[PDB]
Amino acid sequence: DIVMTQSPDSLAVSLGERATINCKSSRNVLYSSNNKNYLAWYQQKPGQPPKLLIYWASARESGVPDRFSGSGSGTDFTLTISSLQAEDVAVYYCQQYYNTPYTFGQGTKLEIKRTVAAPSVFIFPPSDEQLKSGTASVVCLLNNFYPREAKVQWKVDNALQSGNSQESVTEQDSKDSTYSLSSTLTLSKADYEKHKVYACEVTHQGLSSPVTKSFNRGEC
Amino acid sequence: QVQLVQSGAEVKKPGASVKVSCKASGYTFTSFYIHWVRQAPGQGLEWMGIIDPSGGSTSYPQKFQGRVTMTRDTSTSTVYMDLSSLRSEDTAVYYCTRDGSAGDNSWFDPWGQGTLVTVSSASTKGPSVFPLAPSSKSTSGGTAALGCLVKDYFPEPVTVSWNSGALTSGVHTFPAVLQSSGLYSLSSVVTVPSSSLGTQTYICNVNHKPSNTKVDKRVEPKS
Amino acid sequence: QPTESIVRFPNITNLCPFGEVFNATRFASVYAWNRKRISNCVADYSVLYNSASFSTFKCYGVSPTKLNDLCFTNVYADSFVIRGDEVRQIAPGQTGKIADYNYKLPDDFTGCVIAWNSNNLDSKVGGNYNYLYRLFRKSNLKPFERDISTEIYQAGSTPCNGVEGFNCYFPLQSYGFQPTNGVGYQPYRVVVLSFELLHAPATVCGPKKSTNLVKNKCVNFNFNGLTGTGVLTESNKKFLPFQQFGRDIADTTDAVRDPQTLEILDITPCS
Ligand SMILES: *[C@@H]1O[C@H](CO)[C@@H](O[C@@H]2O[C@H](CO)[C@@H](O)[C@H](O)[C@H]2NC(C)=O)[C@H](O)[C@H]1NC(C)=O
Repeated sequence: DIVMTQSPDSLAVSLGERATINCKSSRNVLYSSNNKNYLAWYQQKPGQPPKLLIYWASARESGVPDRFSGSGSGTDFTLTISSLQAEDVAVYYCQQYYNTPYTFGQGTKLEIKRTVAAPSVFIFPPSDEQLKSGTASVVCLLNNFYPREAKVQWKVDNALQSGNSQESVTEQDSKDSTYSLSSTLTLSKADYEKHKVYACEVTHQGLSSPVTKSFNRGEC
Repeated sequence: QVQLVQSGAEVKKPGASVKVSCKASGYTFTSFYIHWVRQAPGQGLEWMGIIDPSGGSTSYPQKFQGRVTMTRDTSTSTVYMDLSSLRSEDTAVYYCTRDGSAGDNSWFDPWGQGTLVTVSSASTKGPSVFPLAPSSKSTSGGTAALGCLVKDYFPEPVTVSWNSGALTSGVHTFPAVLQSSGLYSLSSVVTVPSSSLGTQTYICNVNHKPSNTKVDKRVEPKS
Repeated sequence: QPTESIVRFPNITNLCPFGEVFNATRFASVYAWNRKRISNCVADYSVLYNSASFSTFKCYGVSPTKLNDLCFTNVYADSFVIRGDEVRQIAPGQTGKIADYNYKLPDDFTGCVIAWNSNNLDSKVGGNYNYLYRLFRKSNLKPFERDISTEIYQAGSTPCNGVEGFNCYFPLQSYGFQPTNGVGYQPYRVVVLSFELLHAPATVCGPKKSTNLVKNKCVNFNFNGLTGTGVLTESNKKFLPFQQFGRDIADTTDAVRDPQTLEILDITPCS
């Protein structure tokens, strides 16, 4: 089979700038007697089947605007999007059709560049009704930050915890191009009564110091 | 015209079989090939077979040689993807595509809608909804946040809304996550002005169609 | 000089149900002969050839032995009752009452014909009329057609309007089985196996397994019934998804597609 490697894995581009994604191969995929490469560039949005975007590596189907191009020969190829708008955020794949493997690519997500912003942190003590179920969940939420990279560290009685927390991240918003993050910590009723203080710590580029939203049982 | 449509989603225990139909319409059914591809959740695309009408091969890669069986039908113009010996790593979405323009060509132009297949040992049950009490001393500015949390549901079509569509601005619903017991959890939050904390009512409602369960609850300030 | 030998056959271990067509009970008549299609299986013809209960086992295109070294795309099986004196009639290039009128074997039929006596199982006292043969037909039959229509005949210029009588006879009549007659009138079971080969992946093959493949050596190879000697190396050429083997000019096999992997290998004559 042919192993197709596509780089860079992810990129962020502002509005109205260039953007290039490169898709390499493992064996020379041209063909004498015809001189025709053998490649295809696709595009997938969430909750949508991939739709063909470029074929023959130098032609486009009907309906695709002129902002999308395609050039290259031999082993390495390129896309070179011309102008970036708000509706061009998707995942791109490259596929070859000269061998039985039908190998594709890896996927290169696109984002929109913007100025750095600071997050907002909010903690939620567990509800009284939840105590009857024997499970305690604590959630501290991060809102309206950029970039995605943010470090969340849970502390109970000034002790580090691991292996009992889950994280979830929302898709980039279409209004202000920002994110929200959720960090849920779960534990049993048995170990709730022998601890005193719980908190979560946030590390981010836009914050000079880790913001401490301390919480203690009994609202003391 | 020139379109393919498939069946609905399926959830089954390991060891069972799966049948998927790809009904075609618009073109001459016996002049083009047809391939099947699959997509794991969060991974890249794959390739798992090929078949042509008017009789022909059903070729597979090495890892799908003795497992998948791809039949053919005429008049009704349907294809099948009998799959056997399910495992836990098969939960995916399946697409059926055709070749187009003959020759040696792929051009997977008219993809189908794809069907979702889940393989698990859990059992269907209804979700549980709880509120998240705010902080009465949190006055960072003119805005605060509330939320309601859903727990222990399977399978995972779940629609959550706030105040029966009254509240739309400032809502956030996060994707579901997997637990150790094979049951999903999810949470929803809403940011509202803090000055009107004790003015209007707030209710979050959840619908789960598999279990045909509708649950309304109302998050309210704490003491 | 070659050093080793390599063979490669598909990853399949499903025994072919050859007993269903042979060991069943209710078999159709001659002019309504049944047809069964066989594919995607492995079969052993040695036990079929060595049966010792086979009155006539005659066949063409392949030798009775060595048949476990060939692969085909499809198999077709037919079965019918034929009276004892007319077993010879099921053969290429024969003119007769039943072959020309009910079922004619094509001249280029590359396959096998089996016939054996079953008088102890189908002969009935007083007359077995269950099995019937078409006696009266208007036109000759091209190879491999089935006629079911039983419309009345008009053998003269005066139409009978569907009433039997003068110049109008029923094409269908009973055999009249009786175990008290001679050898010639006795019945015989007849089964025809047909074979075909096209440019498509093989489905039904013979016994014996495969071995690991080697490269960069002069080796004797057998891929799906294709034998050769040479050096196997890696090449690059366009191969359509279904085409199996490609050849260079002057009818020399240059590249072969390896089963179980869909890899493409190049053959170079070792010198
Ligand atoms: C041929 O088919 C067999 C049956 O599925 C494949 O499985 C191998 O045989 C047994 C399982 O029955 C194990 O001991 C081997 O480990 C199996 N192989 C693997 C990779 O698990 C066998 O692999 C097939 N031969 C091939 C693919 O070359």
